[PDB]
This record gives sequence, C-alpha cells and structure tokens, in this order.
Amino acid sequence: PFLELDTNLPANRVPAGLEKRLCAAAASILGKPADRVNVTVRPGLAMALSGSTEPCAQLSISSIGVVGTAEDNRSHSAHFFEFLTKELALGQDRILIRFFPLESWQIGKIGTVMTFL
Amino acid sequence: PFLELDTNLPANRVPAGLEKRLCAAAASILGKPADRVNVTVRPGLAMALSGSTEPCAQLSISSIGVVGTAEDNRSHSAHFFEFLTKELALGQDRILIRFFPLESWQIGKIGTVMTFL
Amino acid sequence: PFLELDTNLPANRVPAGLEKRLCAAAASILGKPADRVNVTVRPGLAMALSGSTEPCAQLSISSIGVVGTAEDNRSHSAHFFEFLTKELALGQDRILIRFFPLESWQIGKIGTVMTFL
Repeated sequence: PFLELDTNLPANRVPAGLEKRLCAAAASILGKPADRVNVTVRPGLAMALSGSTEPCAQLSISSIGVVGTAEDNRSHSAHFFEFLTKELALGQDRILIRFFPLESWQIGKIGTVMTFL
Repeated sequence: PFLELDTNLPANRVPAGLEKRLCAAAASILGKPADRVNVTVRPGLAMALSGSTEPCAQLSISSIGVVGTAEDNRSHSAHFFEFLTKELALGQDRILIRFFPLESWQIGKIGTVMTFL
Repeated sequence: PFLELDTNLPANRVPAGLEKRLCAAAASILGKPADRVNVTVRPGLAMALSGSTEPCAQLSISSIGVVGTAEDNRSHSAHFFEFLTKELALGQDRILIRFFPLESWQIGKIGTVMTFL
C-alpha cells in the first residue's frame, strides 16, 4: 500500500523513525506485508484543516482490495487515528484520512505493472 | 473539501495567510462551510507547467457531490483562477486545477468514516 | 499530462534540470506534446519504500486516454523506469509508479474546464 502524510508540523516536531513505524502500523492494520508498505511524509507545509491553521496532518492511503468498503475503512480509520494521534501529539480533530482503491494495472513496479507479476 | 496547492514559488513569495483566505474562498465557491475546508500548500517545489519552469501552481480539489460535473466545475474553475491569479501574482497560463469527486466511505474522520456520521 | 515525483533524495542529489528533461521524456513516452506536460518534484521528504528508508522515489502520472490499460502502462512503466533510474542513480527496486486516468471535466485550465476547449 501507499501512504502519504502531509503535516504543518515542522520536521523537528515529527518524531524520528516515524516513517518506519508507520510501515509497521499499516502492515498490521491493512493485512499487508511491511515490506510492501510505502510511506511518504511531507512536513513543514502550510495547512488549514477544518478552517484552522493549528498543527494538523492529512493521511492518504491507497491499496488494492482492502480500502474499498465503509465497514473496513471504519476499522482502518480507527487504528490509524490511534497511531497518529499519539505519534504526532495531535488530537483526533486535527487529522483526516482519505482512502483510494487501486487496481493492478495502475501500479508500475520493476519496469512493468503488477497485472503481469 | 480538500485543497492541495503545489507551487514553485518560494515560501517568501506566497503571501502570508493564503491558506486561511483559500478556506474562505473555497467555502463561497463550492457552497461548503469554511470550517470543513482543508487547505495544504506545498511551496518551494521544482515544477514545470506546460513545459515551462517559470513560476506556476497546481491546485487539486476533492469533495463530495459538487466537483463531478463539467458545467459546475467550469464555474468553480473560473472562481479559483480569479482568486489564485491575484493571490499568487500569476497569469492564467501558469495555473491548472484538477477536480476529484469523493464518496463518504473514502473520508476518515474522528476514527471512523463519514458513512457513519 | 501531470507528473508528480516525491523523493527522499535531498534537492542537491536531484540533478539540475530534471523537471524539464522529465517533460521531454514524458512527451516521447506518452505521445503528448512537451508543452502540455506538467512536472512537480518534491525532494528532501521522509520516505520508506518497500519498508526501507534508503533513497527512493514515487512517480504519479495522470492523463486523458493513454494511462488506462495494463498493456500500454507496462510500456510506459518500462520507459519511465529507464529514465528515472539513470537520472536519480536509483535502482529499479527503489522506484514505483502509479497511473491515474483523467477525464476532460476534471481539468481546470484558463478559468474553465477542458470539456469546453
């Protein structure tokens, strides 16, 4: 899966090693191997969330098969909010997540697409 | 709604308070409350737009219900171009927008999804 | 088309002029004019790819008409991997691509949408 986290927290208020811990977390939550989890963190941005510029973060999660339903995204959201709130020292009102299903033909890897792997 | 603005303008050529003004602007344009508008600005990037690396900006807008049609996106585009051209001191040839419909089951908030709120 | 490249390579390990060369490359690969190619490079990010925080890059490609099939995305992936591996001095295991079809009503340009141009 592919995780992208935007935050207006400066890099020095984003705890060291967060991207690796987020790989582990997403493995457990999503039921995917940690060695196929991709994480991108973009700190120090100018953000408003819910109209407010206090510290906040935006998580996008894209994956094949597992982020397409309300009922399991509810579970995923619960777990990622627990992880991120404590990691970033943010309240639940300062984080939002978006979920994006992908298909095999959309993912380029080793010079081909996953359709053929 | 969710706005993401990438620019190769350095942060010190992006006017202070732009993210809050963009919340207000997007409220009026999209017909959504300002306190549910999210803005992310990513300045100082390396960009080419239309093959050219002069100052430019890319706006992405994602929302439920209101960014799914050509006829209303035409109106939205008009208004956001007016706002951004003057805010960033960019010509209309240096900005592009992409619109992305979302569904309730895609948006994680307060540890659940909007399907259940 | 719209290209977005995230990398944990610091800006000073991203070769000068990469965004313009990527315009040219994407023109040839995708069969689109270079003057309608948009490139955004976001360097110096915190990333893990495949669970690993070594140098890596993520490419997103969005376009009308040409990134919707497995068979042609396989070709596109091949060409972009060749370009990026050598440009960024990254191995094929350190790059991934995602492809996103767009429709005319999604693209805001010159204050309208492409549906009407």
